[PDB]
Amino acid sequence: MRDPIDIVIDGVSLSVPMETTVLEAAQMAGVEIPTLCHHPALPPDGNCRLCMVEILRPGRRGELAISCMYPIRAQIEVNTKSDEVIRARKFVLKLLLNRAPKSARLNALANEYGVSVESRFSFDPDECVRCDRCVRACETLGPSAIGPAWRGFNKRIVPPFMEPPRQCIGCGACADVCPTGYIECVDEGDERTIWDRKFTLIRCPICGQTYTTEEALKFTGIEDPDARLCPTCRKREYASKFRIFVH
Amino acid sequence: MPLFLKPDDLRNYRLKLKDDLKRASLLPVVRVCCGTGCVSNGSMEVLSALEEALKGIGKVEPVVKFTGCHGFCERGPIVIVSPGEIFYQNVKTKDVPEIVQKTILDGEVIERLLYRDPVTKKTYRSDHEIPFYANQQRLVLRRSGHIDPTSIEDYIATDGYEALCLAFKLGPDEIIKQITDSYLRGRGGGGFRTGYKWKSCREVDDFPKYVIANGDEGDPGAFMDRSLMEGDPHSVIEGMIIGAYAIGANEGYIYVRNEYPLAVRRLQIAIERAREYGLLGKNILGSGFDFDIQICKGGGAFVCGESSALMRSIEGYPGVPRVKYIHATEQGLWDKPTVLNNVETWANVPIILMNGVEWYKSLGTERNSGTKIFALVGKVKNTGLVEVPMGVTLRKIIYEIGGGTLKDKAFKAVQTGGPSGGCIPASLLDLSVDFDTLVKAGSMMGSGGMIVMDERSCMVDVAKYFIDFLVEESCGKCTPCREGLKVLQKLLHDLTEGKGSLQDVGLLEDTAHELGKTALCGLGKTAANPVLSTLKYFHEEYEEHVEGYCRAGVCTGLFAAKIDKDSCIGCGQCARTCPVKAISGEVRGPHVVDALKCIGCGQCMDVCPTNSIASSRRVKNA
Amino acid sequence: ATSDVAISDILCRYEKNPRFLLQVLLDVQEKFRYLPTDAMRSVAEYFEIPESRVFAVATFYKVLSLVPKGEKTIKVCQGTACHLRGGSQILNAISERLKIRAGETTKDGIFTLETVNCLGCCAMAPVMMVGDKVYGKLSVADVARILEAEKEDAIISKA
Amino acid sequence: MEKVLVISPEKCVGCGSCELACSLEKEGECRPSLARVTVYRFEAGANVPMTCQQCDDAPCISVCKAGALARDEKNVVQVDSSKCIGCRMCVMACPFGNMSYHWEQSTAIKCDQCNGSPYCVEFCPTKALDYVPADAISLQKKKEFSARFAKI
Ligand SMILES: NC(=O)C1=CN([C@@H]2O[C@H](COP(=O)(O)OP(=O)(O)OC[C@H]3O[C@@H](n4cnc5c(N)ncnc54)[C@H](O)[C@@H]3O)[C@@H](O)[C@H]2O)C=CC1
Ligand SMILES: Cc1cc2nc3c(=O)[nH]c(=O)nc-3n(C[C@H](O)[C@H](O)[C@H](O)COP(=O)(O)O)c2cc1C
Ligand code: SF4
Ligand code: SF4
Ligand code: SF4
Ligand code: SF4
Ligand code: SF4
Ligand code: SF4
Ligand code: SF4
Ligand code: SF4
Ligand code: SF4
Ligand code: FES
Ligand code: FES
Ligand code: FES
Ligand SMILES: [Zn+2]
Repeated sequence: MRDPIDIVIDGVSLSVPMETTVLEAAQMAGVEIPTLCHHPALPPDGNCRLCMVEILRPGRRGELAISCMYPIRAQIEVNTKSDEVIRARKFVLKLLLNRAPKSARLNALANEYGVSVESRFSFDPDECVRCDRCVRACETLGPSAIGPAWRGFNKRIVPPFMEPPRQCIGCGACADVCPTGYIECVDEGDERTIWDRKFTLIRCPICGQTYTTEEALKFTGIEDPDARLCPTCRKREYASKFRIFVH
Repeated sequence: MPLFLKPDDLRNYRLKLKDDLKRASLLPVVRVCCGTGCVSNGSMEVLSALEEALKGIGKVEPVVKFTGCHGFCERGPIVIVSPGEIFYQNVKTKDVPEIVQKTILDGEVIERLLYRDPVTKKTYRSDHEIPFYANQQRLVLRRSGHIDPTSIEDYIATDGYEALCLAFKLGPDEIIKQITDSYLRGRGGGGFRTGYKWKSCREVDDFPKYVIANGDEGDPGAFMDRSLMEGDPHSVIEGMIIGAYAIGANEGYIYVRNEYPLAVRRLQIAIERAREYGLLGKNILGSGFDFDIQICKGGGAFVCGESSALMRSIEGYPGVPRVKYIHATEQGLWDKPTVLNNVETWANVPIILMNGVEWYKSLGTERNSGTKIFALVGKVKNTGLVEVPMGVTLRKIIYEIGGGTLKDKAFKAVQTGGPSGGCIPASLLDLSVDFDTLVKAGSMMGSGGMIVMDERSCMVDVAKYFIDFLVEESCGKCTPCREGLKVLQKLLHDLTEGKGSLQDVGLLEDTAHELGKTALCGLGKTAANPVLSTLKYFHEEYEEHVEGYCRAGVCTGLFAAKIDKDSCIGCGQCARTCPVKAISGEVRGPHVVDALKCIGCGQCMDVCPTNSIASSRRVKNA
Repeated sequence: ATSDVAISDILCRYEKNPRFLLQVLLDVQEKFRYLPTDAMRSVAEYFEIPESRVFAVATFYKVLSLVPKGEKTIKVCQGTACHLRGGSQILNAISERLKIRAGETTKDGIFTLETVNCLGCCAMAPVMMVGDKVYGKLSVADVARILEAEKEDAIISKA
Repeated sequence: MEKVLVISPEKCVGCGSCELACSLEKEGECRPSLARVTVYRFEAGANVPMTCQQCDDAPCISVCKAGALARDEKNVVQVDSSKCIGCRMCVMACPFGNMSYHWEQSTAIKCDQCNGSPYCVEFCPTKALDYVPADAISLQKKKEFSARFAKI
């Protein structure tokens, strides 16, 4: 444990520990900073460049840094509502919104920051902001099925070799971790289609309900036949084993 | 193979090599430039022809060998005959028997094969008297063009690996102390002090440690690092051994491109020669310091030159830069301490430890010592490798060394640093070319390639070209570089097609400024420098392109040619060039172009010998 | 059958170290002129690395292609010097003569038009490389001779 | 653990107030399906409540790879809802079905003892759910049964 450092965010003094990001300091100090790519469960990447803040150092001018990753090791003053910060956020928001105009998250952010879609600067709007959230979620889960497959403006998150992924599991965490809702995970009856691959779902024998696929349960290595029961059915079946004695 | 167990063995073998060189001084050695620029110009054929021709001459045939880049790439195939130490230019297969019979055998120097100054009309027998060469201080490239890069005997006989023997006596602390006191700043464009990097890698106790040589040359139009790695890889190997013994590293990597087969093959050959001789491997020179060099060869990618991307590319990942607040000297390759310097930075280390710190600091300006290699290309009369001390004015490099612009068109700008740098107009030609001064002007020393623009180079089109290159070379990780580059490309494609406006120029400057301060790695942050430099120094061209006129005659359809009726010689090459035949002139006399009939494409303007045709504003009235 | 033997030879040359992924992919590119799905799957299995990482490495570099190139690859330099000398006109001339675009193979499967950042021959600019032969100081007219000569020689050389 | 949740199914009357209290505390509304305790009513009036008992060797923790499941200082398995990516592996791994998934909030949900103030215990009318120190987990039931011999 190192000595905590005292820093000032928008005129608010606070002692934060060593090796703590600016975003964490703002979160514990009640300050709100917009983020798109950062996920607290995934190894940070700093892609979207939307959580820009001004870092003012003793004798040094304010510079833009990403709050989601910039650590607090010295005495600095952070400004989140500066004109330069607002201009940078407007620029990044314009780019992201032109990339994904139908997104609710980006439209909400634009309404917050007064940004409108431009028809001249909308090249290939495909509802993907390349935040890499899905790739990192897949990597942390254990199956590294999906991954980026190009560089530049043509960058895309695809299954390997542009075919139904051979290492996908069907959990659907990549679709859950997606700001723009570009990934779709549709379930019809006992079928789950994600990344244009069909996964068979599991139905509990006394309920007909579904919460996971066969591939996911095989991946987790849970050989208990109760794992195929839905949580309510499994809970009821276990609770039936308790012979309550009314006398 | 001689395995030098002790430094005394290396010194004695070098003594024997020098002794043989003294006895071989009379031998007519012929060396052929086999660098990339001259191999592409057809010098391998001359090498083979000379090898065949020298066969059957006396009891001992004259020696023939190949070298690296000699420096004057505009001269094409260069063969240097040692019998008279004669510089030969534009050597073809037809000239091989004549060169042999007259120069090597008869001693007759071929007058027509010597270099002629186009300015003063003087023939130069040797290379040292060439004005292009006379105004240079070739220190890092001293062996290039004079040794066989694959022969470690040539390197050893030229005081090679002796600075390693000195370093083994100095000790790791003294080597780093001498490096910092030499003010050696990184030659990879960043300009960071090499001594601080080595010291901050020695301070951290996490082991193992690595040294890397960034042989990637991502800058388009730049080849000095590749020409160094091809002229003499041993000056890089020795640097990687000194910098490893100083910091304690036991493994070394040279990161190059698979697109450089000559550099890769010569570096691998040099390594294979070193391991045979004991300079690489185990117990080097009886010092108990084991060090071995490998060669990671990647594909062609501009971003892979970036340190954080280079580490990932070496590790076996796509070369995508990553945001890190801990320097590579603490968590670099596989999160181990790692010193990454480009091949020219490593090549200066043997010079520093061989010629001394005080001598090294005597070159250049204050805080910017030593020399720098420039890949002077573009519209210059003289193209090739230029090595000059720091503080040399740009006017020297472009006029005294470069000779001026092609033909006689007026100098307009000089792009320094490539896509990560900015253009400098003709007004600022007295600036020193050291690290700080070019930064002050808004440009950047960068890689080292200097691109010269003349009146036939539109600065709007130059900025559009750089933006297109950075669009196609972006890694796409972060929003600014991925998308704002596309926005800048759209704005610049509007301006070059006549579909622009002043608000477009204002949005262009704003977008460039916001892209600079918001990108992730160095590609995006400096991607706005060409646009900002062209806007700052050449805003009149942007306004004219807004109005629909291109004064340089590059953007098609935005101009109408005007044939001079005084300086036109009536050659008619423009008339035979016009796709629409919109040129009507007197036979063997002045020509006239119809403004309405002409569309504007620039085909005629580049072929006029008198340069009497230039752009004129279109007549939008009718 | 023989294709798998070639893949096995290339894989057995290098160690089971994932840092050799790109070099193995370059050897496969030189063996097959492109990157197949089967060979890349064998490369992914050999290094015990996920397929998506191999695909990202394969498609990150413009040298590696997912569809076969022609017998001879035409590399037209797009460096700063060549562009300043008129490399855009050379690229447009080759594109229009072959009725293709940059990074696109012709219908006959002989020519693969490619653009290279630099070749080190900026003195002789604009410069073009067909196969391993470098042509420089070339205008639009010189393109017509070079392309058809190289095609008629390519069909002879292969058969 | 300082204190533990103790279930006595013999005392349960099946009113379901535990589910309503848990849902009111957690989701802000009376929604028994999102309660962390479920009461199951069988034949002959045999109602038994079931909730997470904070297993000392928890399969749910052993199966999670996002790091969203961890034991706090009070020996309670806690879900970090910000770290949950929705793989639902903890849902399969729990052998009793005490781990559910809140699809609207996109997080795994399990009993957390309300960080020391259980509402189900507070609003249970029959003490079928109780909050006792761990060092006396079964003393009360044992004393209640032993009192049947003292009345003799
Ligand atoms: N072909 C070429 O040589 C090209 C070079 N460049 C140049 O690259 C430069 C950008 O370099 P970057 O690595 O992005 O940044 P930088 O200039 O801040 O750092 C340069 C080098 O210094 C090292 N370094 C910096 N501070 C250090 C410290 N305190 N301790 C240890 N090592 C330290 C970095 O790790 C890196 O190896 C630009 O100036 C640009 O002109 C860009 C394009 C092409
Ligand atoms: C996009 C980009 C491309 C780069 N390309 C190269 C390169 O080709 N060669 C090089 O030596 N440095 C290149 N660099 C600079 C490296 O980040 C780093 O400074 C270099 O590997 C070591 O520089 P040094 O020799 O000054 O220590 C590049 C940087 C960026 C951001
Ligand atoms: S698919 Fe969704 S999560 Fe993945 S990169 Fe695109 S926007 Fe981000
Ligand atoms: S559903 Fe498939 S691709 Fe998505 S995170 Fe799960 S395993 Fe990965
Ligand atoms: S600035 Fe460009 S090259 Fe650098 S990380 Fe961002 S997208 Fe990639
Ligand atoms: S090319 Fe020049 S000199 Fe020749 S006819 Fe045309 S304008 Fe006159
Ligand atoms: S610009 Fe083009 S159309 Fe006009 S005169 Fe010259 S060659 Fe002819
Ligand atoms: S509140 Fe108590 S008595 Fe009522 S159902 Fe829940 S556990 Fe049973
Ligand atoms: S959720 Fe299930 S497995 Fe995990 S501690 Fe609770 S009862 Fe045990
Ligand atoms: S659903 Fe959430 S808490 Fe459960 S295992 Fe997955 S990430 Fe962990
Ligand atoms: S202790 Fe709290 S979270 Fe657990 S079941 Fe009771 S009310 Fe719900
Ligand atoms: S949230 Fe920090 S850069 Fe995206
Ligand atoms: S390549 Fe031969 S002089 Fe430069
Ligand atoms: S610019 Fe074309 S070879 Fe270098
Ligand atoms: Zn069920």
